[PDB]
Amino acid sequence: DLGKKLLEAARAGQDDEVRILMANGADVNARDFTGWTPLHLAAHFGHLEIVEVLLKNGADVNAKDSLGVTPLHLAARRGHLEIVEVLLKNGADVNASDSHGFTPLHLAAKRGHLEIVEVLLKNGADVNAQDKFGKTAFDISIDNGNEDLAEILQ
Amino acid sequence: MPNFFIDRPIFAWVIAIIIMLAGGLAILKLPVAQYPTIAPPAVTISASYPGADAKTVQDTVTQVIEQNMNGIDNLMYMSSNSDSTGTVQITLTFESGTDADIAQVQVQNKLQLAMPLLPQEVQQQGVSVEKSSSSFLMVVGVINTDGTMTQEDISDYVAANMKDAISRTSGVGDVQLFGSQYAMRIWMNPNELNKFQLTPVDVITAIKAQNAQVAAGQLGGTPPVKGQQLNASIIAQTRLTSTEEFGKILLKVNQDGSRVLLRDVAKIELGGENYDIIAEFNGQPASGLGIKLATGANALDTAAAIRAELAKMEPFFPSGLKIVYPYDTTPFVKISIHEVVKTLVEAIILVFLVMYLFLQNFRATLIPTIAVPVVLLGTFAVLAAFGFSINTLTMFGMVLAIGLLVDDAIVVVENVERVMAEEGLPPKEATRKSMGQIQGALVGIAMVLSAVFVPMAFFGGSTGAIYRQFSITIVSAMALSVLVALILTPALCATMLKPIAKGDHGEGKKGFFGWFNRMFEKSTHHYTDSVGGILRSTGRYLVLYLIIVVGMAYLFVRLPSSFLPDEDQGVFMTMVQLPAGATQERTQKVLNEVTHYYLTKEKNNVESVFAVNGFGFAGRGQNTGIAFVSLKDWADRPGEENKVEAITMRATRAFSQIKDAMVFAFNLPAIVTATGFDFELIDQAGLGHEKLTQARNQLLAEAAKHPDMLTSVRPNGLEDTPQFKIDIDQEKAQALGVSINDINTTLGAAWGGSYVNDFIDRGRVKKVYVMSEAKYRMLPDDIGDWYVRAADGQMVPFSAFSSSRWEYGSPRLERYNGLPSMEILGQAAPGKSTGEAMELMEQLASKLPTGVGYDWTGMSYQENQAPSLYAISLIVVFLCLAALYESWSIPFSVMLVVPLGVIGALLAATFRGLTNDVYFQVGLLTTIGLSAKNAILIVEFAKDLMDKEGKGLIEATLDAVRMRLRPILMTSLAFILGVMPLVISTGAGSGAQNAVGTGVMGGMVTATVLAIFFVPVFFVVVRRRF
Amino acid sequence: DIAQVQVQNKLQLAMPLLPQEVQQQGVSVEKSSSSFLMVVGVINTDGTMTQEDISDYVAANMKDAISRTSGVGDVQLFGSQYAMRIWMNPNELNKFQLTPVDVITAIKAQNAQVAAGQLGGTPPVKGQQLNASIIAQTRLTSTEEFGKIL
Amino acid sequence: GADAKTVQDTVTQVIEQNMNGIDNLMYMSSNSDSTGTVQITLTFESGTDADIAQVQVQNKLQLAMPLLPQEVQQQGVSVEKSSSSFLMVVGVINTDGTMT
Amino acid sequence: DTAAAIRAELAKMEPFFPSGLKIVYPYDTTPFVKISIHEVVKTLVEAIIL
Amino acid sequence: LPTGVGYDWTGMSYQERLSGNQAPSLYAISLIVVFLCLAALYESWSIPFS
Repeated sequence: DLGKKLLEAARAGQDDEVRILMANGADVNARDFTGWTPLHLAAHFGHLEIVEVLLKNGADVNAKDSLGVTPLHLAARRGHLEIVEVLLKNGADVNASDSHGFTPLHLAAKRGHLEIVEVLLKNGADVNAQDKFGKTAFDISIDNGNEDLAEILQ
Repeated sequence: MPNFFIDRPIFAWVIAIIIMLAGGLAILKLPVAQYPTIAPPAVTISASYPGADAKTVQDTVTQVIEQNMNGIDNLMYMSSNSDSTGTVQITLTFESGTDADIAQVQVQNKLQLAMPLLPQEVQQQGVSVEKSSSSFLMVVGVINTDGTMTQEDISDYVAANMKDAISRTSGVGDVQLFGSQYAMRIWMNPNELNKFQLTPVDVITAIKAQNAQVAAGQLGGTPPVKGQQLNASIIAQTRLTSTEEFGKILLKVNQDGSRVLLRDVAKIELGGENYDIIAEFNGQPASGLGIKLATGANALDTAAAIRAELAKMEPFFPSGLKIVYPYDTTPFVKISIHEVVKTLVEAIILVFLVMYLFLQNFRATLIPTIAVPVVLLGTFAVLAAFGFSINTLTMFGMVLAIGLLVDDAIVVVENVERVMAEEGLPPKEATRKSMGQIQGALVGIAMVLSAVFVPMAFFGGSTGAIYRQFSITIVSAMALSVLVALILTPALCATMLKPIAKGDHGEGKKGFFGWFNRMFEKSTHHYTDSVGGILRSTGRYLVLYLIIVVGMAYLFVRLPSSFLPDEDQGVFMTMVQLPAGATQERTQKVLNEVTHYYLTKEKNNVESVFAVNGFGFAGRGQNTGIAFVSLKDWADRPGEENKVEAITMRATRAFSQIKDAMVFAFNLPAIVTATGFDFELIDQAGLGHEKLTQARNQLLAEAAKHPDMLTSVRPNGLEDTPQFKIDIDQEKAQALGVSINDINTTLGAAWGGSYVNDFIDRGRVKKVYVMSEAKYRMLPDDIGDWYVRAADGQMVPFSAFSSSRWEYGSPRLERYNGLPSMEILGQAAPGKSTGEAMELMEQLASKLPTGVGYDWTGMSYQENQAPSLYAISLIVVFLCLAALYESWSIPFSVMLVVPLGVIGALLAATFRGLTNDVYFQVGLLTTIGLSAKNAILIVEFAKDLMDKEGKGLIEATLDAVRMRLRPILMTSLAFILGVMPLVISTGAGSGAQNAVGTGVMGGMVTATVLAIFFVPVFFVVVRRRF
Repeated sequence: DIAQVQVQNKLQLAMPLLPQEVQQQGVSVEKSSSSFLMVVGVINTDGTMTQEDISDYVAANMKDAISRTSGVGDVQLFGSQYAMRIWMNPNELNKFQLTPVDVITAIKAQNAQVAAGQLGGTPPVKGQQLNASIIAQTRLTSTEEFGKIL
Repeated sequence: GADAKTVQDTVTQVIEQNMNGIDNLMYMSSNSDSTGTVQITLTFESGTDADIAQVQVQNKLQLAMPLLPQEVQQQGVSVEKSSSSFLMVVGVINTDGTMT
Repeated sequence: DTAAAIRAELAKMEPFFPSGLKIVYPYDTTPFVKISIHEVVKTLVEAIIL
Repeated sequence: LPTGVGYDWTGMSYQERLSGNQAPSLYAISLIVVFLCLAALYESWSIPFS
């Protein structure tokens, strides 16, 4: 399957191969036992050019994991702000919750990423929302010990 | 001195007998193996961590051990990897000449002192430290054709009934078991455990208490009260022995009277220590024994010893339990040794024929028949003294020496005959005169041949180990040949040779011999007429010479190089690589599909297929596998269409259709090592694993932009795969009265498996493993089935105090010299040298992200001396001829014969399409050595005639060249014929025979046809200039 | 070489009798000289690194490779490698009714590297379609991680 | 605190199965007391360097260490060059009867 | 020989030192051994010349 | 003794069995050496045989 060679290229960061596979119509919705799509991989491992090329090609922006996770979740947890914005412009559910109740904000506030937390907030992300534990963006920031993130989310 | 043993024939016989005896004794108490030890000493520290990922193993075991490998002597480099099968393996390689015993004990000791720093379960399991540079003599497969016992059943039997017996057998040094003995297995059930408010913590606690060896005292023990009459020992509780006893282990006694047994919450049975690997032999469950040869032991006497012991323990095998021999190096040694004796025998018969064809008398043809065998037996003694052994290298080393041995014998005998025929001198005084003509020449030759062969035994590392065998072997035979040619042979001539009247060249005699003599005696005129005309036009031939030299250089650099010729070992391997996350079941289908291909589309050539599911030389896990294919005899696979390379390529091309995985066949190395490089990419800062992977990919992509320099540049490891991370919330846990220890044990034991303690099975100590039943530990949705008892006594699900997420991690983490790394393999593009492809890789690596270093390991290290050694060699040779002739100039007329022998070898090698390997190179040195010997004699005679009877330059050269025609012709005729069998040899170690054959025959023809014409020219032009 | 071997042979018999705190600190058996062959000084020309920073870099990036080269019997570090130092406070301990005992216990339970096995691991049930390692708790890597310990 | 049958199944046999293949082994004798102690003696051909023989044995011994019971490892196992007879016996007595 | 081995090993590390990090050689008993020997060799040649 | 029961010698006895089995050969190789040595010194087969 070309779909597999796509998952390898999307993860590896080979734009040239990825574009080529685009020419050849390799499945853009290909999956692996984890449910991760080429867009999942690219968002997680942070390559933008791929993300855009993938989105231009009909990829599900709100593709979910077997555990409910999405590309925004992946990009927010990891550090890529540029990826976050591109994803949001294409219709990524800002309030997408995990099987465990985690949203893109939680993963962001959990790891800090103040610059990414602001972007998610100005897009209608709940303050309110609770993860399985019942922690909220503020609960996660205070416990973590981030005073700067406490002001933003307050 | 010849004149000493000419008057004392009996003394010479004593020496001959002593040499024979000493040799005979040596050829009986001398080790026998396929190859000597060539690889540098290497020690491997192996450790296991049941249920541990690649990351955990490295950060708790690999790193702790690596930091303690200091203070050890003669380390070249350290290497290690950490798999997701819970295994770690640290290999330390040492300088050549390092006592492997001392090296291992130093590694072992440092490891001991680091043992207290390792995880508990890693200590329980134990840490191994073994010499890894060793090679298997054979592997003994043990299958069950009855289908009445699993591979665990076979394994346990082999370990408790065979492993020990084989180990004690004479000759075997080490024995590896391809499996594991039984082990008590407790397959827990989370649904049941929760029903009785129990956890894997309870199950473990109960087993450690109701299955242990409790120490008690004695009755009437010291100090006793006076009057005590008996003193008996007290026996307490002792470890359990049966499956039934374990199931009876008490866990909880309900408040209603009933009890809960271990049997009630888990299935109890005997299984294997692990289930990672599953082995099959032609589709049948199998196990085996990897057997190694003890040092100094005889491989043949050992292979026969193990087959006797196996047959001696045969009547005790269970039903349908048969043993097979998938791998065995014994046949190679038998064939090798047999073909050496054969060659040596038919070499004496040929020398006998050519000796009788030219000399035409039995008494003379008898002399070489004695001199040659004496020297052979003698060199075996010389080898023994140095500590060498009979092996493939030293064996061929002699079949190349017979040419120099037969020569020295033919030269002494023929010269005596030629003298008596040119003057009415009786044998005794003819031998004195004859020897007086070649005494100095023979000694000088011994020096020259030493100067040619001895420097070759100075190459460093592995490559030096190989040359050292040939060199020392050939030099010994050479020096022992001259010695016999100055003692035994001269005595045998002045005693066994009959008088021959002056002018009697058998020119008039009956029949063939009479015709042959007139024919040859007239051809010696046609020959001296040609040389006479040649010496009238030397300029024309100086030009032809340069053409030969130029052609030599061209044909030399255009010849591909390989270290040792590839062979058909009757076996080959096929790798199997499934995608990431691929299950053991899937891998099995592909292996069945591979085995089904061999036992069908190759039934004529394939004997068996040993499918090992879960193993790989560059990575392990459920998604990997190997198939060891064993072929039928070489007498059942005729033609190149049925050899390994033909079958391999045809197999690889057939497995390409499989869209499920990457499957390809490939012949194994000649010696267990290849070509290409061993590049090591090193994280020299704190970059991490992901940053290192990027630097690798970046370099791999760059090397892809040089298909004219770099080919097949690939990573020698595994690729990152999705992992299932669990996040235990510390807060909610403490908020429910649940201990983190309880959590990480019920999880670690149920899903990972925990080794609890030991029990005795039929008088043998074995392990006890606790672990969840398969159906309760397969998917992420099963984690919720597991409950943990809190302080309040309530059972709390895992889905209450944890979360999860998919992640990426390495299944196999590598390290080099204490730092993170990734191995990179490659080779030089066709036509380019490794020294060029290496230089390029260094350049590409110099442009990598800051904090990324590199280094060379293995072959690529111990990587440079050839010209330096043959510059010293070239000099010593010169100085020798200089002293032999008392001249600074004359030596040149001898050293010019070198290219004449080389060109022919290059023609043959290139024509047949062979490589410039070690067999070829050694074949050259012997050709060069022999052709040089001819020149030395022709020059010695010519120079002598000028100094003695004051003959002219041309007059002397023509007379000298005439006298040397027959000797040179004879030894060359008997040589070529005796090598023919090697050149045409097919199958069975031919790859080696063909190398030593084509290289020699081609070079031997050109080195005599051209030398008899060119050396008279060299002498003249040199004598004219200087 | 053998003198060192024999010495360690008897040392291993004494090891189990030594206190755990001594064992886990590592016992060593050198066979070097008493005097120094040389001293490799390491300095920082800019102001980036302190005496502590330099010592730790040497110990973590230079010491091993040197103490591992043939000919070197012993390597003494004129400094010290870093370690996660937990400087506890008596007043704040008593205040929360805790002790150094409780602190050491929490560090072991929360700074741990556990083995959690795999999904679809061997022996698998018939029909398994996936196989991936399971990851549990991992060692802490930063001071900040150590501070969040409950 | 272990009988002879157990101390042979968990110690002696474990160590023996590995002591095969060493250079210059003539024979190997061993015994297992009820006091829980074992002894394995390996004799080598006359001329063998005893120092190398000790090392080689210790190398093979390390393989079996792990398989030994905890109580045994904690105990320590010693591999030394040995001899059978006594050179001499130094005796000590008290003459003023002040020492028992 | 060991001094040479140590220097060779140090040389493989320098290209990766953080900025400002420099190696200095405060104390070494090796140079004297080498220099002392070469001085005796110097007196040898001068001897045969004289 | 019953089948399955073998025997062997150790220590002092082992060395004794060995010393006895090597004896015959030792005498043989010694006579050969003396004969040859005599033959060489006096250049004869007849007088070394006497």
